[PDB]
Amino acid sequence: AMGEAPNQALLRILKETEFKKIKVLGSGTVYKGLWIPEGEKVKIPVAIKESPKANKEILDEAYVMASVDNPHVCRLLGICLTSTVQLITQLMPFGCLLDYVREHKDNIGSQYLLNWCVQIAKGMNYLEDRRLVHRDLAARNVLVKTPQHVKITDFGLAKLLGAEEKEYHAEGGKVPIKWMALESILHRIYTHQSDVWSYGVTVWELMTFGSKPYDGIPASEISSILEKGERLPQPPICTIDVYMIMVKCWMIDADSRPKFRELIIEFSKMARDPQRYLVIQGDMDDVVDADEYLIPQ
Ligand SMILES: COc1cc2ncnc(Nc3ccc(F)c(Cl)c3)c2cc1OCCCN1CCOCC1
Ligand code: NA
Repeated sequence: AMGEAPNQALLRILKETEFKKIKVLGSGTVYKGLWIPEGEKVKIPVAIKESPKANKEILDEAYVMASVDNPHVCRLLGICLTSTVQLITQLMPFGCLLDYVREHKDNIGSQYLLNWCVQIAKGMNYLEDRRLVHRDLAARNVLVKTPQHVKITDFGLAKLLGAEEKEYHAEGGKVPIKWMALESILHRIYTHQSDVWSYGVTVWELMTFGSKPYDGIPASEISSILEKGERLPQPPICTIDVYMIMVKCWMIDADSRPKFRELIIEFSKMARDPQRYLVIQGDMDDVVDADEYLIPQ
Protein backbone atom coordinates (compact mmCIF):
# COMPACT_ATOMS: atom_id res chain seq x y z
CA ALA A 1 0.00 0.00 0.00
CA MET A 2 2.96 2.50 0.18
CA GLY A 3 2.96 4.87 -2.81
CA GLU A 4 5.83 6.76 -4.49
CA ALA A 5 7.22 10.23 -3.73
CA PRO A 6 8.43 12.77 -6.37
CA ASN A 7 12.03 12.82 -7.46
CA GLN A 8 12.87 16.51 -7.49
CA ALA A 9 16.55 16.15 -8.47
CA LEU A 10 17.78 18.91 -10.75
CA LEU A 11 19.45 17.84 -13.99
CA ARG A 12 22.08 20.40 -14.87
CA ILE A 13 22.87 21.02 -18.52
CA LEU A 14 26.47 22.14 -19.05
CA LYS A 15 27.65 24.08 -22.09
CA GLU A 16 30.58 22.51 -23.95
CA THR A 17 32.38 25.86 -23.80
CA GLU A 18 32.57 25.61 -19.95
CA PHE A 19 34.91 22.61 -19.76
CA LYS A 20 38.24 21.66 -21.36
CA LYS A 21 39.26 18.06 -22.04
CA ILE A 22 42.90 17.26 -21.22
CA LYS A 23 43.64 13.60 -21.69
CA VAL A 24 41.91 10.27 -22.23
CA LEU A 25 41.55 7.83 -19.32
CA GLY A 26 40.24 4.77 -21.29
CA SER A 27 38.47 4.24 -24.69
CA GLY A 28 32.39 4.05 -23.87
CA THR A 29 35.29 6.56 -23.64
CA VAL A 30 36.21 8.54 -20.42
CA TYR A 31 38.27 11.75 -20.41
CA LYS A 32 39.86 13.79 -17.68
CA GLY A 33 39.11 17.56 -17.88
CA LEU A 34 38.50 20.89 -16.16
CA TRP A 35 35.14 22.56 -15.66
CA ILE A 36 35.02 26.32 -15.28
CA PRO A 37 31.43 27.34 -14.70
CA GLU A 38 29.44 30.54 -15.20
CA GLY A 39 31.34 33.57 -13.90
CA GLU A 40 32.48 31.84 -10.76
CA LYS A 41 36.34 31.97 -10.50
CA VAL A 42 36.57 28.24 -9.82
CA LYS A 43 38.09 25.35 -11.78
CA ILE A 44 36.80 21.90 -10.98
CA PRO A 45 38.60 18.71 -12.05
CA VAL A 46 36.17 16.42 -13.84
CA ALA A 47 35.78 13.11 -15.62
CA ILE A 48 33.71 13.21 -18.83
CA LYS A 49 32.05 10.00 -20.07
CA GLU A 50 30.65 9.25 -23.56
CA SER A 51 23.34 3.96 -31.90
CA PRO A 52 20.01 5.65 -30.90
CA LYS A 53 19.39 2.51 -28.75
CA ALA A 54 22.52 3.46 -26.69
CA ASN A 55 21.70 7.17 -25.83
CA LYS A 56 18.70 5.77 -23.86
CA GLU A 57 21.07 3.76 -21.63
CA ILE A 58 23.36 6.78 -20.99
CA LEU A 59 20.31 8.90 -20.01
CA ASP A 60 19.07 6.17 -17.61
CA GLU A 61 22.54 6.30 -16.09
CA ALA A 62 22.41 10.11 -15.85
CA TYR A 63 19.00 9.82 -14.15
CA VAL A 64 20.35 7.56 -11.41
CA MET A 65 23.57 9.51 -10.94
CA ALA A 66 21.61 12.79 -10.65
CA SER A 67 19.43 11.27 -7.93
CA VAL A 68 22.17 10.11 -5.55
CA ASP A 69 23.99 12.21 -3.00
CA ASN A 70 26.28 10.42 -0.53
CA PRO A 71 30.02 10.69 0.26
CA HIS A 72 30.54 7.09 -1.00
CA VAL A 73 28.64 7.26 -4.28
CA CYS A 74 29.68 9.24 -7.39
CA ARG A 75 27.11 11.84 -8.44
CA LEU A 76 26.51 13.67 -11.65
CA LEU A 77 27.69 17.26 -11.95
CA GLY A 78 25.69 17.60 -15.20
CA ILE A 79 25.33 16.48 -18.80
CA CYS A 80 26.44 18.07 -22.03
CA LEU A 81 24.28 17.64 -25.12
CA THR A 82 26.72 17.24 -28.00
CA SER A 83 26.65 14.92 -31.04
CA THR A 84 26.88 12.30 -28.27
CA VAL A 85 25.58 12.91 -24.72
CA GLN A 86 28.39 13.44 -22.15
CA LEU A 87 28.11 12.72 -18.43
CA ILE A 88 30.36 15.03 -16.29
CA THR A 89 31.35 13.96 -12.76
CA GLN A 90 34.04 14.73 -10.16
CA LEU A 91 37.49 13.47 -11.13
CA MET A 92 38.59 10.59 -8.93
CA PRO A 93 42.30 11.07 -9.43
CA PHE A 94 43.58 7.64 -8.31
CA GLY A 95 41.19 5.80 -10.64
CA CYS A 96 39.54 2.48 -10.03
CA LEU A 97 40.15 0.52 -6.89
CA LEU A 98 40.92 -2.69 -8.76
CA ASP A 99 43.90 -1.12 -10.57
CA TYR A 100 44.90 0.76 -7.45
CA VAL A 101 45.18 -2.48 -5.38
CA ARG A 102 47.15 -4.17 -8.17
CA GLU A 103 49.53 -1.19 -8.57
CA HIS A 104 50.13 -0.82 -4.78
CA LYS A 105 49.90 -4.50 -3.80
CA ASP A 106 53.12 -4.36 -1.82
CA ASN A 107 52.09 -1.30 0.19
CA ILE A 108 48.50 -1.90 1.09
CA GLY A 109 47.92 -2.60 4.76
CA SER A 110 45.07 -4.00 6.78
CA GLN A 111 43.74 -0.59 7.81
CA TYR A 112 43.17 0.46 4.22
CA LEU A 113 41.54 -2.83 3.16
CA LEU A 114 39.09 -2.84 6.04
CA ASN A 115 38.23 0.84 5.70
CA TRP A 116 37.50 0.31 1.99
CA CYS A 117 35.09 -2.49 2.87
CA VAL A 118 33.35 -0.19 5.32
CA GLN A 119 33.04 2.65 2.80
CA ILE A 120 31.77 0.43 0.01
CA ALA A 121 29.15 -0.99 2.40
CA LYS A 122 28.16 2.58 3.36
CA GLY A 123 27.63 3.54 -0.24
CA MET A 124 25.68 0.38 -0.93
CA ASN A 125 23.50 0.88 2.12
CA TYR A 126 22.72 4.36 0.87
CA LEU A 127 21.74 2.99 -2.53
CA GLU A 128 19.51 0.46 -0.74
CA ASP A 129 17.83 3.27 1.21
CA ARG A 130 17.14 4.90 -2.19
CA ARG A 131 15.66 1.58 -3.46
CA LEU A 132 18.39 1.24 -6.12
CA VAL A 133 19.86 -2.13 -7.07
CA HIS A 134 23.28 -1.45 -8.51
CA ARG A 135 23.61 -4.75 -10.41
CA ASP A 136 27.28 -4.23 -11.31
CA LEU A 137 29.18 -3.90 -8.08
CA ALA A 138 32.85 -4.91 -8.49
CA ALA A 139 36.25 -3.43 -7.60
CA ARG A 140 36.49 -1.96 -11.14
CA ASN A 141 33.36 0.07 -10.30
CA VAL A 142 34.71 1.60 -7.12
CA LEU A 143 36.78 4.77 -7.64
CA VAL A 144 39.55 6.24 -5.48
CA LYS A 145 39.34 9.97 -4.59
CA THR A 146 42.21 9.48 -2.13
CA PRO A 147 43.53 6.24 -0.63
CA GLN A 148 41.31 6.95 2.38
CA HIS A 149 38.11 7.83 0.42
CA VAL A 150 36.47 5.62 -2.23
CA LYS A 151 33.12 5.89 -4.02
CA ILE A 152 30.84 3.58 -6.01
CA THR A 153 30.18 4.44 -9.67
CA ASP A 154 28.88 3.00 -13.00
CA PHE A 155 25.20 2.92 -12.71
CA GLY A 156 24.64 1.65 -16.24
CA LEU A 157 22.85 -1.47 -15.02
CA ALA A 158 21.16 0.04 -11.93
CA LYS A 159 17.38 -0.25 -11.39
CA LEU A 160 14.94 1.57 -9.14
CA LEU A 161 12.65 -0.66 -7.13
CA GLY A 162 9.03 0.28 -6.49
CA ALA A 163 8.17 1.16 -2.92
CA GLU A 164 6.84 -2.32 -2.22
CA GLU A 165 8.92 -4.33 -4.70
CA LYS A 166 11.52 -6.83 -3.63
CA GLU A 167 12.88 -7.78 -7.03
CA TYR A 168 13.94 -6.55 -10.44
CA HIS A 169 13.41 -9.24 -13.14
CA ALA A 170 15.79 -8.67 -16.06
CA GLU A 171 15.28 -9.56 -19.75
CA GLY A 172 18.33 -10.58 -21.82
CA GLY A 173 21.48 -8.47 -21.65
CA LYS A 174 25.14 -9.00 -20.80
CA VAL A 175 25.82 -9.02 -17.11
CA PRO A 176 29.22 -9.79 -15.50
CA ILE A 177 28.60 -13.42 -14.49
CA LYS A 178 31.47 -13.87 -12.01
CA TRP A 179 30.03 -11.16 -9.73
CA MET A 180 26.36 -12.21 -9.92
CA ALA A 181 24.29 -14.01 -7.34
CA LEU A 182 23.30 -17.51 -8.26
CA GLU A 183 19.59 -16.57 -8.40
CA SER A 184 20.45 -13.77 -10.82
CA ILE A 185 22.27 -16.21 -13.10
CA LEU A 186 19.53 -18.84 -13.02
CA HIS A 187 16.42 -16.65 -12.84
CA ARG A 188 17.43 -13.11 -13.78
CA ILE A 189 16.30 -11.92 -10.34
CA TYR A 190 18.08 -8.97 -8.74
CA THR A 191 17.62 -7.54 -5.28
CA HIS A 192 19.59 -5.70 -2.64
CA GLN A 193 20.65 -9.15 -1.47
CA SER A 194 22.05 -10.02 -4.92
CA ASP A 195 24.10 -6.84 -4.63
CA VAL A 196 25.41 -8.27 -1.30
CA TRP A 197 26.71 -11.34 -3.26
CA SER A 198 28.59 -8.96 -5.58
CA TYR A 199 29.91 -7.14 -2.50
CA GLY A 200 31.44 -10.34 -1.19
CA VAL A 201 33.14 -10.90 -4.57
CA THR A 202 34.36 -7.30 -4.45
CA VAL A 203 35.82 -7.84 -0.96
CA TRP A 204 37.56 -10.98 -2.28
CA GLU A 205 39.15 -9.02 -5.11
CA LEU A 206 40.48 -6.56 -2.52
CA MET A 207 41.74 -9.18 -0.12
CA THR A 208 43.63 -10.98 -2.96
CA PHE A 209 45.06 -7.63 -4.03
CA GLY A 210 43.18 -7.72 -7.32
CA SER A 211 43.02 -11.36 -8.39
CA LYS A 212 40.52 -12.39 -11.01
CA PRO A 213 37.69 -14.45 -9.58
CA TYR A 214 37.44 -18.04 -10.72
CA ASP A 215 40.57 -17.30 -12.79
CA GLY A 216 40.62 -19.11 -16.12
CA ILE A 217 37.17 -20.70 -15.67
CA PRO A 218 34.81 -19.89 -18.60
CA ALA A 219 31.84 -17.75 -17.57
CA SER A 220 29.49 -20.37 -18.99
CA GLU A 221 30.72 -22.85 -16.33
CA ILE A 222 30.19 -20.62 -13.31
CA SER A 223 26.50 -21.39 -12.72
CA SER A 224 27.16 -25.19 -12.42
CA ILE A 225 30.20 -24.63 -10.09
CA LEU A 226 28.11 -22.48 -7.74
CA GLU A 227 25.23 -24.93 -7.84
CA LYS A 228 27.56 -27.69 -6.59
CA GLY A 229 28.40 -25.43 -3.56
CA GLU A 230 31.86 -24.30 -4.59
CA ARG A 231 32.87 -20.73 -3.82
CA LEU A 232 35.91 -18.48 -4.08
CA PRO A 233 38.71 -19.61 -1.82
CA GLN A 234 39.97 -18.07 1.40
CA PRO A 235 42.51 -15.38 0.56
CA PRO A 236 45.86 -15.97 2.35
CA ILE A 237 45.72 -12.79 4.43
CA CYS A 238 42.18 -13.43 5.70
CA THR A 239 41.39 -14.86 9.09
CA ILE A 240 38.36 -17.10 9.36
CA ASP A 241 36.42 -14.14 10.71
CA VAL A 242 36.86 -12.21 7.43
CA TYR A 243 36.31 -15.21 5.20
CA MET A 244 33.14 -16.11 7.06
CA ILE A 245 31.67 -12.74 6.12
CA MET A 246 32.47 -13.40 2.49
CA VAL A 247 31.00 -16.87 2.64
CA LYS A 248 27.81 -15.52 4.20
CA CYS A 249 27.46 -13.12 1.26
CA TRP A 250 27.38 -16.21 -1.02
CA MET A 251 24.67 -18.22 0.66
CA ILE A 252 21.97 -19.61 -1.57
CA ASP A 253 19.16 -18.17 0.53
CA ALA A 254 19.38 -14.49 -0.33
CA ASP A 255 17.63 -13.41 2.86
CA SER A 256 20.33 -15.26 4.84
CA ARG A 257 23.07 -13.08 3.50
CA PRO A 258 24.21 -10.13 5.58
CA LYS A 259 22.63 -6.72 5.07
CA PHE A 260 24.82 -3.81 4.01
CA ARG A 261 24.10 -2.10 7.31
CA GLU A 262 25.44 -5.18 9.16
CA LEU A 263 28.50 -5.28 6.96
CA ILE A 264 29.23 -1.66 7.93
CA ILE A 265 29.07 -2.68 11.64
CA GLU A 266 31.16 -5.82 11.23
CA PHE A 267 33.94 -4.27 9.13
CA SER A 268 33.98 -1.17 11.39
CA LYS A 269 34.67 -3.41 14.33
CA MET A 270 37.47 -5.19 12.50
CA ALA A 271 39.03 -1.87 11.46
CA ARG A 272 39.57 -1.02 15.09
CA ASP A 273 41.94 -4.05 15.50
CA PRO A 274 43.02 -4.59 11.93
CA GLN A 275 45.91 -7.01 12.49
CA ARG A 276 43.57 -9.31 14.44
CA TYR A 277 41.59 -9.79 11.21
CA LEU A 278 44.14 -9.63 8.36
CA VAL A 279 47.66 -10.99 8.62
CA ILE A 280 49.66 -9.08 5.98
CA GLN A 281 53.41 -8.96 5.31
CA GLY A 282 54.90 -5.54 5.99
CA ASP A 283 51.65 -4.15 7.47
CA MET A 284 45.71 26.32 -9.20
CA ASP A 285 44.60 29.12 -6.77
CA ASP A 286 40.99 28.74 -7.83
CA VAL A 287 40.96 24.93 -8.11
CA VAL A 288 38.04 23.50 -6.17
CA ASP A 289 37.28 19.84 -5.68
CA ALA A 290 33.71 18.99 -6.60
CA ASP A 291 33.03 17.96 -2.95
CA GLU A 292 33.48 21.72 -2.09
CA TYR A 293 31.45 22.91 -5.12
CA LEU A 294 27.84 22.73 -4.00
CA ILE A 295 24.99 23.10 -6.46
CA PRO A 296 21.59 24.12 -4.92
CA GLN A 297 18.88 21.39 -4.85
C1 LIG B 1 41.76 8.69 -13.09
O1 LIG B 1 40.98 7.61 -13.63
C2 LIG B 1 39.62 7.78 -13.59
C3 LIG B 1 38.95 8.77 -12.86
C4 LIG B 1 37.56 8.84 -12.92
N1 LIG B 1 36.96 9.83 -12.23
C5 LIG B 1 35.56 9.91 -12.25
N2 LIG B 1 34.81 9.01 -13.00
C6 LIG B 1 35.38 8.06 -13.73
N3 LIG B 1 34.64 7.18 -14.48
C7 LIG B 1 33.33 7.44 -14.73
C8 LIG B 1 32.41 6.42 -14.51
C9 LIG B 1 31.05 6.64 -14.74
C10 LIG B 1 30.62 7.91 -15.19
F1 LIG B 1 29.32 8.12 -15.44
C11 LIG B 1 31.54 8.93 -15.44
CL1 LIG B 1 30.99 10.51 -16.01
C12 LIG B 1 32.90 8.70 -15.21
C13 LIG B 1 36.80 7.93 -13.69
C14 LIG B 1 37.46 6.93 -14.42
C15 LIG B 1 38.87 6.86 -14.35
O2 LIG B 1 39.61 5.95 -15.02
C16 LIG B 1 39.04 4.70 -15.47
C17 LIG B 1 40.32 3.87 -15.53
C18 LIG B 1 39.96 2.57 -16.24
N4 LIG B 1 41.20 1.75 -16.24
C19 LIG B 1 42.04 2.47 -17.24
C20 LIG B 1 42.71 1.51 -18.19
O3 LIG B 1 42.91 0.26 -17.43
C21 LIG B 1 41.68 -0.49 -17.15
C22 LIG B 1 40.59 0.46 -16.62
NA1 NA C 1 50.22 -8.29 11.30
